[PDB]
Amino acid sequence: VYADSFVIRGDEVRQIAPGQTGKIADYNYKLPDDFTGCVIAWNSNNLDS
Amino acid sequence: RFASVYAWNRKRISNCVADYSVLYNSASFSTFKCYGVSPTKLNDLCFTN
Repeated sequence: VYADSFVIRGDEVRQIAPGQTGKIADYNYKLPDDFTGCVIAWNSNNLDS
Repeated sequence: RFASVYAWNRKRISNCVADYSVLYNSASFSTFKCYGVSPTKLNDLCFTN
């Protein structure tokens, strides 16, 4: 299990989930189609946005 | 100057070379869900009307 931690902008919250074609993470972080894991998103506005 | 919902202006794009790459590169469009064709492949297909 490889925990990956990082921060993106509020609007997206997509993580290229199945194969998402969004270009925010198309040049930053691509996640494979056969992804047997989990995706969790946390709000950071209160804790040093 | 687009018209009302029930009176959507219809424009027929004919006899020209299309540049969907420019449309994809623009960040103004929040939603770009392409149905029946992949948005990436739009730049190399040929169709009509």
